[PDB]
Amino acid sequence: YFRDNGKHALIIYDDLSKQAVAYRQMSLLLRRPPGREAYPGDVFYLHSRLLERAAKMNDAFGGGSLTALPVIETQAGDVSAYIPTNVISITDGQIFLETELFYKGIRPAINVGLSVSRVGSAAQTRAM
Amino acid sequence: EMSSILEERILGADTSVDLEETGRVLSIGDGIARVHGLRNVQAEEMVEFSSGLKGMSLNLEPDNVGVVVFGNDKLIKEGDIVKRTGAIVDVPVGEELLGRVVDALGNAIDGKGPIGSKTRRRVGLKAPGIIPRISVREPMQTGIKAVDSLVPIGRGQRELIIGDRQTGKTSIAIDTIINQKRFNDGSDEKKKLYCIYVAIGQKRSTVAQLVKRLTDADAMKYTIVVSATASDAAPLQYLAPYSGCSMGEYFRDNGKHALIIYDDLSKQAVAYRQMSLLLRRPPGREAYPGDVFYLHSRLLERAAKMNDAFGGGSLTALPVIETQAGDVSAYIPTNVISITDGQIFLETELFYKGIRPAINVGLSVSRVGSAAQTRAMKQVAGTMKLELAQYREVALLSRGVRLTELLKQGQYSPMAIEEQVAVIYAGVRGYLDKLEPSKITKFENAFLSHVVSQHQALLGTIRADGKISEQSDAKLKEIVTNFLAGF
Amino acid sequence: STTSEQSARMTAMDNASKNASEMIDKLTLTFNRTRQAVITKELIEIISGAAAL
Amino acid sequence: AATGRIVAVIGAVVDVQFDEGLPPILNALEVQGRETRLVLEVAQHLGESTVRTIAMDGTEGLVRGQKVLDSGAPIKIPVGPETLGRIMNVIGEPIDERGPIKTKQFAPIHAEAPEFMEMSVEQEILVTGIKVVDLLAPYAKGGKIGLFGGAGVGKTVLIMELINNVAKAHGGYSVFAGVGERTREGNDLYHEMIESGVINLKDATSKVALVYGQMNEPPGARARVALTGLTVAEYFRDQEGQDVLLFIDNIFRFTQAGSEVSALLGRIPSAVGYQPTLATDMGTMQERITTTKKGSITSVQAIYVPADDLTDPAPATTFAHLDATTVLSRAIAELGIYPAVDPLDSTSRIMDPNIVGSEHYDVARGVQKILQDYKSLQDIIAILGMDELSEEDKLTVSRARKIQRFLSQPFQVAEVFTGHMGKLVPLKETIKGFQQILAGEYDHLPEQAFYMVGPIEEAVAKADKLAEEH
Ligand SMILES: Nc1ncnc2c1ncn2[C@@H]1O[C@H](COP(=O)(O)OP(=O)(O)OP(=O)(O)O)[C@@H](O)[C@H]1O
Ligand SMILES: Nc1ncnc2c1ncn2[C@@H]1O[C@H](COP(=O)(O)OP(=O)(O)O)[C@@H](O)[C@H]1O
Ligand SMILES: [Mg+2]
Ligand SMILES: [Mg+2]
Repeated sequence: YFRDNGKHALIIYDDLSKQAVAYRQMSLLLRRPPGREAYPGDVFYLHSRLLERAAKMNDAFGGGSLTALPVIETQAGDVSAYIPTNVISITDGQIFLETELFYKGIRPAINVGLSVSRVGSAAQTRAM
Repeated sequence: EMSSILEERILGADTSVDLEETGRVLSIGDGIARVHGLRNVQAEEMVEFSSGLKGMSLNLEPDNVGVVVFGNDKLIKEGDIVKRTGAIVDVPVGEELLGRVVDALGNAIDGKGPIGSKTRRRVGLKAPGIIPRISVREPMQTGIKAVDSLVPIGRGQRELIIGDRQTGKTSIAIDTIINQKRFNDGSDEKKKLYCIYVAIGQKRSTVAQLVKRLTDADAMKYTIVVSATASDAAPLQYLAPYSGCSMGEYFRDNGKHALIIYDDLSKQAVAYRQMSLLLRRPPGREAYPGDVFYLHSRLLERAAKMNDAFGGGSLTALPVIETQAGDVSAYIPTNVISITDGQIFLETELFYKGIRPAINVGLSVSRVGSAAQTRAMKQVAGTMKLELAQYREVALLSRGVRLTELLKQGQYSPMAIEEQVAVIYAGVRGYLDKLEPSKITKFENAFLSHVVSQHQALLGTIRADGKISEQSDAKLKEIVTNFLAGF
Repeated sequence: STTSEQSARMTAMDNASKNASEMIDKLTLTFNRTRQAVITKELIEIISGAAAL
Repeated sequence: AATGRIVAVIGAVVDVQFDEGLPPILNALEVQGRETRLVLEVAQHLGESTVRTIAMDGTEGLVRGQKVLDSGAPIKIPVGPETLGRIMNVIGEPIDERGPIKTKQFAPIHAEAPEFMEMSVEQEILVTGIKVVDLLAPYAKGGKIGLFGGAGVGKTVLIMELINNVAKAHGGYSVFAGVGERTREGNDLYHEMIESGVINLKDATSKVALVYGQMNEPPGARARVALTGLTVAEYFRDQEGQDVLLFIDNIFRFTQAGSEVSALLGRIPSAVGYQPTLATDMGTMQERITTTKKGSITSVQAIYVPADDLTDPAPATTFAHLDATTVLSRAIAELGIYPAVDPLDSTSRIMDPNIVGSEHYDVARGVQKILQDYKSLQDIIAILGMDELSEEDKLTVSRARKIQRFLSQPFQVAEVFTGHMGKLVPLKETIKGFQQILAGEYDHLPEQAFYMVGPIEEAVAKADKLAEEH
């Protein structure tokens, strides 16, 4: 709504792992054929068609925008599990957080070697 | 030409109509057609669909027949008529196939017209029993120094060519096919070897270029090529090896000698896994069905060597297997290793290090082996194998480096057994222990040209006798020493 | 002796790092093999469980 | 007797509907109208007076509605001394082209295992002439042995060396059952037993009966041929009291064939993909291969290990049925050590100081201890090098490598591969040589002086030759 009316929005999903779990349960009980870790086939679809609605409209359409910050909870830092795989392949980057860096006093525990922002430097301010 | 149409295509045209037995397609899907009717159809009988397609009656059930479709199920609709043929799935065999490229069902795909075959043979026949066979004795010459010396292959054997992708397995098979030209043109009709190359899951362009390489070397005149490429239906890639094996069993049963290459069997196992999973069958290790071992073993068991009461023919099989990351302890590699009589391990480390053919001599084995070598090759290759084992133990060392560089060979260059024996002799008696290694190949080239341009008599004596006698021993000694003084 | 020990130590640590990376490569191959097998086994469990209904 | 009609054909599984006189389970049925005899064994009763059956041959050319006749008894094979020197298939027909096997009695291939009150306990070491076997895992007269191995590690070469040594030295009507193996190997064994006089084609004094269902056979034949050979051996043991040897190669093919037909019988797959009835099938088959108080069966079985797993349900389930397991290894065979027996994975039930003696037992335990220490050191040996080990550690590694090499042995049936002549080391030579290598009496010899030798005398001779020539 804000995106289509020239305003700017920012939506956080906290988190998408539990939404995928809810969908897995729903579909498994609807007798839909399970795949990896019993997720349905379109569980990728599920997130992509959600994370693709975050866009930056040209000024011919209002000039609004919608920024998405989806959250994902891995297990033992495994980022090629099914749902982390999907959401990493969907988004334009990621901000990795680590427990080991969390306890070394590095807070926010952002692992910079792994954290990515493909459309980052183009958005940054000239001074920064 | 106008009357090449009214030739007999009209007059003799099978325009008959007969009281046929039929069924009606209930449901086509996943390359399986549930067909209603066909009450008297047999298990594993070939039926024909309305679109001219063909299928095999797999599941005879009380109320329907499951038919495996040999082609694209896009051309089948519910309600299509399915006719019986009364013939259990079989393919044309005979010598009229030599020079022809065919698909898994025996149809010509080389545009040279129909195959004039008079005999048909079932694709799912049983391998010969225990009594019809006899031990492997005759050599099957590959023309590759490494294979023919250290990993000999006899006629009636099964020798796996196993290795990663792009390590020279097809090259070994193609050189083995090209090498039989010197025998097929000769006079002795008990040394002629008719080659068959089944191409499964391969790129069709690669098969076309393979047929070109065989035609330039004039090897197509005695070679059948069965092609079930990457875009063909999975049932066709499943059937192709049995079609080729029946075409080779024709020669094996009539006192002739065939060789067959399956390139490769991993893709046939993948096609069979597709068919099995689409049939809802329980998947085992790596999702492969429980009977993938049977799949490959009923096939590689038909490569036998008959005794002189059953014709004395043979059929040698060179199944190819592609491993992932060099893992030989996988499921399908170990299955085929359990079936065959030996391996030829091609390595990626050796292939990348310029050692081509990249045969791992320590891991390549031939369970039959010695029983199917010539005497001269045995004489020199025994010492060569002993010295190579010594060299790999300590990895004398210079002798080993010399020999391993003597084992390199070029593509499309199969050497006669006499010339391999000459080169290995010059290598194994020490006559280049002091020549620095990098010139060896050069020396080898020059040396052999010498021996073939001027000393044809010695090579002819080696060919006639099969062994390198003491007279010929000293003769080759003076030849190589004189050349080395000249070189 | 001080010299002729730093050199021996340097080459020995070179050999150690090379051998450790060789083992890392081979164990990584085995790790990928094992994780593929694990995915297959869990999928076959789920499928065989769904087929019994 | 009863006649029925085929109503479904799926692979090797044929459903037969009877209108009256349903046949009991395990019966044999003859399909009517075929060139060669096709036998179906009843496996289930589906109801509707329908039965499900497993075919002992190919099912191609079968038509729904074809007549089937009931035999009234399970598959019966001819048993007796007239089976010696003959080859028979899963259903008792001669496949050696020498006429019918004119025995006086036929036995059903399905029988009950011997009771608990018939079990025998005696345990006497059986000397095979192989170093690693007789030292680290000795076999027992009348005990089930079992030889585990992956693809192409030395299972058949080892079983043929055992055939040579034991069977030739024997006097008690050996039996060989080829189950799902190469037909080439069966022909080889037939002819090497003809030339050695063990099979007598004339003036019949043979002492080995062969039974063969090989790789080319459908799953039903590969699943019942083991029972056929088992039945021949059971006859020779019970109704003659003889001391039978029974070689089975390969016995994993029995489980594998059961797994191939299990899907078509409509059963939910177990773990891995095998049939739910893996363990009980293996138990009903393996509990009949046993020594009783009536006779003695020494049972050597080759056991394929799929993809070199050893935790695959078939090998894992076979382990509990054997008295002396000999586990071959691919990692050892890639070192060139033959037989590729794993010293730290082969066990025995007579490896007991009160049976083999304190000398033998202590030498074996010490060999295994040193090899285990070497294995545990190997990781840092290959990371840092041996230059960092303790001097005692360098000594343990030296003796361990020497024991590794001395465990290998040239095989009489492997001259084509080893180039050496086959050695048959008796037991005391094995014990003494290994005791000496342990004590440290050869800390000066090069390690390659032990590779592929007979007794330790040959090792010292080879060391002398290496020292003088090089
Ligand atoms: N003996 C050889 N000497 C030199 N080069 C060779 C030799 N054999 C192959 N090559 C080269 O390496 C390439 C490997 O091709 P090849 O088809 O023989 O291997 P492959 O195992 O069949 O791989 P693929 O799975 O793609 O078919 C060849 O195209 C050729 O260029
Ligand atoms: N005792 C041995 N000595 C030397 N080589 C052996 C020995 N046993 C096996 N081999 C080698 O290992 C290969 C596999 O042998 P084999 O037992 O026939 O395979 P499988 O495991 O399928 O039974 C043989 O071809 C042989 O070259
Ligand atoms: Mg290829
Ligand atoms: Mg075997």
